[PDB]
Amino acid sequence: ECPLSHDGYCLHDGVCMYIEALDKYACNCVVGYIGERCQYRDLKWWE
Amino acid sequence: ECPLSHDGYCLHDGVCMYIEALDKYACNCVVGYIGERCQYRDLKWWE
Amino acid sequence: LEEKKVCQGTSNKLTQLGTFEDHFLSLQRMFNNCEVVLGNLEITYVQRNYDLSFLKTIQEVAGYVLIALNTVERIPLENLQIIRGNMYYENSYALAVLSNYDANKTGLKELPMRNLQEILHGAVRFSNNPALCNVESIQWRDIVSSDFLSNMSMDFQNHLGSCQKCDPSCPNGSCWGAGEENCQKLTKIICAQQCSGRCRGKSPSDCCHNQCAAGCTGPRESDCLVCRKFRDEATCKDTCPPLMLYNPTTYQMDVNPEGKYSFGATCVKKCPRNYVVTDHGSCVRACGADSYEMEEDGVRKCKKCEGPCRKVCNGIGIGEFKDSLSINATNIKHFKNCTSISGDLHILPVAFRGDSFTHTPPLDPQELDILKTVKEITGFLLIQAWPENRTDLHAFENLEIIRGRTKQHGQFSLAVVSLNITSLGLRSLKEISDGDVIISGNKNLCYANTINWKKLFGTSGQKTKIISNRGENSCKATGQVCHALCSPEGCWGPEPRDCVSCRNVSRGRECVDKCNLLEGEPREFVENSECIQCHPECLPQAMNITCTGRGPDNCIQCAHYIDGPHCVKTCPAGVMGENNTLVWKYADAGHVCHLCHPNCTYGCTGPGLEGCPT
Amino acid sequence: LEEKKVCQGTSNKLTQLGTFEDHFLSLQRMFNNCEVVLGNLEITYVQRNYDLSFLKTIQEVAGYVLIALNTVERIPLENLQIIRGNMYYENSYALAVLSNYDANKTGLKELPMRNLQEILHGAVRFSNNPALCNVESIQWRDIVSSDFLSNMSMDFQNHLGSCQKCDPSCPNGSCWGAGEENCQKLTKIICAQQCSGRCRGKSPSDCCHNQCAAGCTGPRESDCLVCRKFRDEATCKDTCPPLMLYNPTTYQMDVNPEGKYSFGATCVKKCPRNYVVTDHGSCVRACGADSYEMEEDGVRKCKKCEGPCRKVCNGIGIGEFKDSLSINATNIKHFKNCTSISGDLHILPVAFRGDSFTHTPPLDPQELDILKTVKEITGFLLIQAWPENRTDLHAFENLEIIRGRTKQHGQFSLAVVSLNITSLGLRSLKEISDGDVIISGNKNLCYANTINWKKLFGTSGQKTKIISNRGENSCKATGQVCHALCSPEGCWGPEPRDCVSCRNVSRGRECVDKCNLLEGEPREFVENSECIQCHPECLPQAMNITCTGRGPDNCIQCAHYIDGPHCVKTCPAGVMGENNTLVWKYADAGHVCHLCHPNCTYGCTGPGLEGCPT
Amino acid sequence: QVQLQESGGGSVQAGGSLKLSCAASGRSFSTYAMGWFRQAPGQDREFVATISWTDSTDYADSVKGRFTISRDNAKNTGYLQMNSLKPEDTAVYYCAADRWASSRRNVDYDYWGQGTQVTVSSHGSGLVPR
Amino acid sequence: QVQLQESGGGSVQAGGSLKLSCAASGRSFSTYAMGWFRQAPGQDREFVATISWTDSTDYADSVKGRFTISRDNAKNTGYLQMNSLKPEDTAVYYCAADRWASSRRNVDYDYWGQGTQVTVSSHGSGLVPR
Ligand SMILES: *[C@@H]1O[C@H](CO)[C@@H](O)[C@H](O)[C@H]1NC(C)=O
Ligand SMILES: *[C@@H]1O[C@H](CO)[C@@H](O)[C@H](O)[C@H]1NC(C)=O
Ligand SMILES: *[C@@H]1O[C@H](CO)[C@@H](O)[C@H](O)[C@H]1NC(C)=O
Ligand SMILES: *[C@@H]1O[C@H](CO)[C@@H](O)[C@H](O)[C@H]1NC(C)=O
Ligand SMILES: *[C@@H]1O[C@H](CO)[C@@H](O)[C@H](O)[C@H]1NC(C)=O
Ligand SMILES: *[C@@H]1O[C@H](CO)[C@@H](O)[C@H](O)[C@H]1NC(C)=O
Ligand SMILES: *[C@@H]1O[C@H](CO)[C@@H](O)[C@H](O)[C@H]1NC(C)=O
Ligand SMILES: *[C@@H]1O[C@H](CO)[C@@H](O)[C@H](O)[C@H]1NC(C)=O
Ligand SMILES: *[C@@H]1O[C@H](CO)[C@@H](O)[C@H](O)[C@H]1NC(C)=O
Ligand SMILES: *[C@@H]1O[C@H](CO)[C@@H](O)[C@H](O)[C@H]1NC(C)=O
Ligand SMILES: *[C@@H]1O[C@H](CO)[C@@H](O)[C@H](O)[C@H]1NC(C)=O
Ligand SMILES: *[C@@H]1O[C@H](CO)[C@@H](O)[C@H](O)[C@H]1NC(C)=O
Ligand SMILES: *[C@@H]1O[C@H](CO)[C@@H](O)[C@H](O)[C@H]1NC(C)=O
Ligand SMILES: *[C@@H]1O[C@H](CO)[C@@H](O)[C@H](O)[C@H]1NC(C)=O
Repeated sequence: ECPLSHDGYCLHDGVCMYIEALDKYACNCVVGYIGERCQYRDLKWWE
Repeated sequence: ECPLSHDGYCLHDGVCMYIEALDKYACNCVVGYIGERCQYRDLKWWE
Repeated sequence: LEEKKVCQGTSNKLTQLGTFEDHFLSLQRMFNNCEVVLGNLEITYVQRNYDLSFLKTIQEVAGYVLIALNTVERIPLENLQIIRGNMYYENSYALAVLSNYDANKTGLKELPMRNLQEILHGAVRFSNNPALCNVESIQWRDIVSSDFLSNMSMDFQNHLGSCQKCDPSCPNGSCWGAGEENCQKLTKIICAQQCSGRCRGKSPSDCCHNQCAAGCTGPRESDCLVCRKFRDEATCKDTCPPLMLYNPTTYQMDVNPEGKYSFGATCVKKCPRNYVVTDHGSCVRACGADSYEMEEDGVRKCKKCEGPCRKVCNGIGIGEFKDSLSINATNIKHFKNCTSISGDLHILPVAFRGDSFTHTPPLDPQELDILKTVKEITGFLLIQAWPENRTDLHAFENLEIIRGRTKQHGQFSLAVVSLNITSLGLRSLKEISDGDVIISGNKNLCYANTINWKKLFGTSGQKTKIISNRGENSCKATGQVCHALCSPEGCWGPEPRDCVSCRNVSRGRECVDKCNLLEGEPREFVENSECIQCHPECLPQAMNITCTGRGPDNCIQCAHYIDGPHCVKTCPAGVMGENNTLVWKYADAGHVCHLCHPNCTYGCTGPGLEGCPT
Repeated sequence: LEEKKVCQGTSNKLTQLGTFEDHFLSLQRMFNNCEVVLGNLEITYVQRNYDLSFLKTIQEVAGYVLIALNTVERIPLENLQIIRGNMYYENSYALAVLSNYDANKTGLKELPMRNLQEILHGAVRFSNNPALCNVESIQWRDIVSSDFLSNMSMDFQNHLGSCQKCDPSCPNGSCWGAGEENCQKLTKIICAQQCSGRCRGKSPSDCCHNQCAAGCTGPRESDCLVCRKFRDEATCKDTCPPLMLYNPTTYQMDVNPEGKYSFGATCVKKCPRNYVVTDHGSCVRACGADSYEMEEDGVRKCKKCEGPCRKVCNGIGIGEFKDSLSINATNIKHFKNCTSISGDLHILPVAFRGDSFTHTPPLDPQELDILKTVKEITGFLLIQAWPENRTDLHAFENLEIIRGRTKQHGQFSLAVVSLNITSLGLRSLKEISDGDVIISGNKNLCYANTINWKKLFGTSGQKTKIISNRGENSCKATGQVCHALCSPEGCWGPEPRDCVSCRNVSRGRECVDKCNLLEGEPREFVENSECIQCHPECLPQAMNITCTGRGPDNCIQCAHYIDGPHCVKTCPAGVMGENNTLVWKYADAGHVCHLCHPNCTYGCTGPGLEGCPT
Repeated sequence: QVQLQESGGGSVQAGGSLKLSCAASGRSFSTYAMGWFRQAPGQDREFVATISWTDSTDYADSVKGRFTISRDNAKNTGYLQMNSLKPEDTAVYYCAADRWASSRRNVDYDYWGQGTQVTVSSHGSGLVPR
Repeated sequence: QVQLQESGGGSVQAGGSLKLSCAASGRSFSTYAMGWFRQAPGQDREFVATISWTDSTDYADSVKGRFTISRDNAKNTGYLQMNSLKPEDTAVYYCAADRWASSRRNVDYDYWGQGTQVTVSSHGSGLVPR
């Protein structure tokens, strides 16, 4: 549902999601990968 | 009037004088020479 | 408890980790039994119910707080007292409370944060709070600092109108929730003119010290509820008394027993080992442009550097490379002659493939040579990608120490995961001052769990987590274990040059069995379990040892001519004599040197006049 | 008035200068219109009457006060407010009030010191005060600091009993004198528990800042009557905010606008030129054992000294030679390799003749050579004796600068009086950073009033008092004026080596007319109005100049052989070639050098094989 | 962030009754707590009364039980009924407001009305207050 | 630098009269200002009265006009006449002294007497104080 500008921004299976609240965009990272671009690995648990 | 111990202690014409107040001794320096042994010259006036 | 038990906190903002439960659980794990929050309180995506008992214990937060998209009814943060708020939400507010509602008009309702009474810096945000009740009545000026009330943009839109009604006895109808306890506790507005800072009551006696934050229990400087600037044991100080007091009388410096070191918010008498100690008397983390890290009897000191300086190359995500969130084709350029890396190193996947969004060229695998210059890193290292071309970590051949003063999540000085590399090949890495080591998620990486880490760790609490690496079962079959020449202590790879410590001796960097004393091409000597080559003058001896030292002074026999134990090329001509007068000597059949007769100008071929015809 | 007008004060204690009038007059001269007393208030030998109006204006005293043997009736020190008292009377008391009586039972009577309300340090002494009245009623605890009340030994023996009776309305019968104004003003005892420091009234609002001394006019830090530690303009501070604030967040240092320099009791932005500036950020007077005075772009800085240090030789009457009150045979020993004199130099008569009292041997006139090592003096110089043997001041040949940070009576950096010397002979003295110059009482000292002092003075307010020295009338008759070669600017003696600046040129230290260019023994060149001798290689030229530089590179013609403009002793043998290979050249009848043929081992006497027979 | 203005200041007989008002010049009146302050001529400015933006009243002890502050959100106005007046009441009256506080300190209200003179006749004309 | 000791502490009827005394154990009595202090049981220690070494009296307001402190240099003693006693007087009484101060602060007197219990009967037995 994201425009072309922000489409394909997130890495490691991140998906663009529309922040209705204040008309923004963000990434929905998979479990065990964190950061706004899903770049940082969970260090404390699961390797 | 000074005992032998303190007699002839002061320089530049200083003379032993007996401090009755607390039983001490001191020097009576001439005008224009200062210090307890009459060693320092008056610097601000009279050379 | 002397100190309060801490949790690291997160800066991910609106990143949802999978589903709502998954994120909620990551939160629960993180902030369970947390007393003081080091990072930020990101209460996002808290759906209906999801009881948050464990959060009650949270007292304060260094950074900003983001409460967003929480349809939950009750958020009991009663013991939350203060927010330092050194960071702002989008450079605007210390607290952001937004969109706490569901489609069915159920949102944040109860919020009895009766003890939250101070916010040092930053503003607050309110919007889209239909269900919100009670909190409305809060007279914020008591809490928030005067500087920001213009920046504060908040609004209570109680559309529903299903709300509770404050207990009458509450101070002027200001209450956090039902009951007498939830009445808003104000300790700022009732401080009479005289009291500039916080106060207990109106009676002028109750003037708290200026240096108190949340309030006080008495006028004395120790009685502050929360220390504003520094927490020197009970007392709350502004700046640690310097090492020496300036003497007004003599215009000199006198050693001060009160003298202490400013480490963050603590006046202590001793810094953590790894941290840099200044002559100023404050524990610091890195030298500025003025000077470099001068080793001063086993502690780092920023002794002034004359003329050209070693300087400091701002590590990624710090100073001049804070914009960049991973070393890519662009920023890597500025690493020509880097000796001290004042920051961190983030090697992310996007760097290599290139980012359309930021318009960053693909990082060339060939450009990994730049890293040879790097010798030390103040902070930590993260590597989440490596080129197909290379399997060995050549780039870090001459990487010596990782200071790791700043750690990723204050826990780890190094992280290598999800890589394709096979051999570690770090043959100068001999110290990690502080910080933990985590090696995981490497498919075909042997040599991982072979090193003796206790040697490399110097500080109490350095842990090691090396899991999900190529099992020794497989590695040993294909001979990817410590080579014959590597000591059992540890080995970085299969090569003899990758051994931590050698069994017996070594030729330079490569371990070997025994030095070439008797025969062999390089005639060498054994010093400190190393073989060093004799000076060419040292004549090789078939049976006897050739030499016992680098210089030509220790040769048993000379290759050409002899002038004592010091083997010289030829009989000295012009050797230091009387006031630097040239001295002429003559060679003999037995290679013996003797002085010529003064007469012979063109040298002499014998004693006296008979030596030199013309 | 920005600052208060100061008087230097005296430490002579019971030294009576001639008769009572003479001493009284010395006092009057000193303390007339004095606002703040730098030294000590020695009110001794004040006889009947001798009206002391001028003393009223005195406000405070840095040091102790001695009121002794004063038979005077009235001593109106009403505006005297406080005594810092950094020095004690005989290491005991801040104020000593003793033996104020005459034979006829007339002594100190009125003493309405109504404004004297604080004493930071030291105790007080009272005894032999028959006539004393009113003062008795003073409840001292208000004034004196708690630490000393045990050391305080005072007694009111009002034997006479002819005394006044305090005005009823005075606070509990405590009065300094007659009238409502003279009621003792107490600002300490009525400070309720809450107020730890001084106060205006009992109402808790009136809590003065801790940093106030005499009291306050309000709670703010600026409102203090007298600043306890530092007087930063209106405000009264504890220690100047350091140059840079320690950043709690980043664990770094951030440049502080508030950052100032602690110079005595003042937080300023700039030190007096002569004074040493530390990287710490406080104006100081001398370096400790740690380091010496490193010249850092025209300001003194105590940059750390590696290994052996130049060190500092404690000048007389300071540190390790404070006992000694004049350099004598004993202390002079410890001046072997003194480069920096951290203190003063007192040359008194008793040193030379020797003191029976202190058992100090006579100072040997021959031992004056020790002073050649001395190069600089932090403080001042006093010379009141000189041996008969020498008339010239050889001892100070290499005395360069007198820093004079500490001055005798804060007024004079140098003093030479009542000497027998004839010529100054100070031929390295080229700067007096600060402090005045007084030359007087020299019987037969010429050259005195010939120097251009404005050049040598670098600071505003450096005066010159040169009087009662040998008149030029007499000096010129016997030719004791600036020699022909000395510039009119100034001259230290009749010798050509004692000129401040030379007319034209100079051979080393001795001025001359013109350099030996054309003829003469030393063939020399003229650089920067100096004649320097050519290297021996430079062949003397009858008509042309010989050389234009020190090194042999600038000789017009070579004495022996020539190898270009660089005149070498002989054709180079072994000059730097290929990888430091010896090069053999051959001389010719024309003194030209050319390369030999490789074949000739023993050198060559011609080109090719034909050159070198054997 | 809005202006204010008073009305009703004038002269009255000792022991009379009066009705003062304070009209807000702007918007969001309901969001602002309202406070009254007085300064006796030749004295310092002192607190009178207040009422929170949460409609919580609070009086100074002198005027307590003789004064009745109030507010009308619809009309964006405030009122002050004043009975059993005393010659001591004569002063210059101001009304301040603020959204984020309902305190009593003159410093905490940073948006001010311009004020009016209020006078109560001398003892001579009237009676001795109770 | 000298010791002290009280006398006269005991029980009395509400509204009665009593006479307390404080004897100095040492020398230079004339040089010491004398002060009385009281502590109501289960309360904090509070000031009562004082008289300077310069013979200047000073009372606390509670006891003012009901109490009369005094001193006798010859006998090295002090006295305290106490009339129209109140049940509120029941407390532990001390007497302190000091040469260099005649203040009211308990901290400024650093040489102390050991004290005595003083009791005034309950309202029941007597009358309601005036
Ligand atoms: C928090 O940690 C404790 C440790 O004993 C554990 O028992 C508990 O289940 C965790 N979670 C909560 C919500 O307390
Ligand atoms: C919270 O309530 C929901 C109902 O919406 C329920 O499904 C869930 O089990 C509850 N969670 C816990 C942890 O009890
Ligand atoms: C207010 O917020 C703006 C951005 O919205 C920011 O530039 C500014 O620094 C803030 N002011 C204060 C005083 O925090
Ligand atoms: C790439 O590096 C440049 C230079 O520091 C930086 O501006 C940019 O944000 C970086 N982009 C990524 C995706 O790391
Ligand atoms: C620094 O640059 C110089 C250039 O003169 C170079 O020779 C040297 O290899 C460099 N050193 C390091 C440590 O990068
Ligand atoms: C991993 O590295 C090896 C090294 O030879 C290479 O052959 C292989 O292609 C790499 N794997 C990937 C997925 O790039
Ligand atoms: C090291 O020396 C020991 C000493 O006997 C020897 O046994 C061993 O073989 C040597 N190491 C190697 C790799 O040869
Ligand atoms: C003090 O100095 C002033 C300066 O004008 C002079 O007139 C006066 O005679 C001096 N002595 C006294 C006692 O004022
Ligand atoms: C002070 O009084 C004496 C009388 O003993 C008198 O001789 C003298 O002249 C007076 N001094 C002055 C300065 O008036
Ligand atoms: C008291 O005086 C003695 C000498 O009489 C001295 O040693 C000591 O330092 C003094 N004590 C204080 C607290 O000044
Ligand atoms: C002489 O010098 C010694 C050594 O410093 C010192 O003890 C003594 O007081 C001095 N005597 C005189 C008279 O200067
Ligand atoms: C210091 O002592 C050394 C002894 O090695 C001596 O050669 C030198 O002349 C001395 N220097 C000075 C400045 O006194
Ligand atoms: C003064 O010095 C001269 C120098 O020659 C000497 O002749 C003379 O004796 C000295 N005078 C005295 C009084 O020592
Ligand atoms: C210095 O040079 C000038 C230049 O003409 C000359 O007149 C003078 O004589 C020289 N000085 C001396 C002392 O000869």
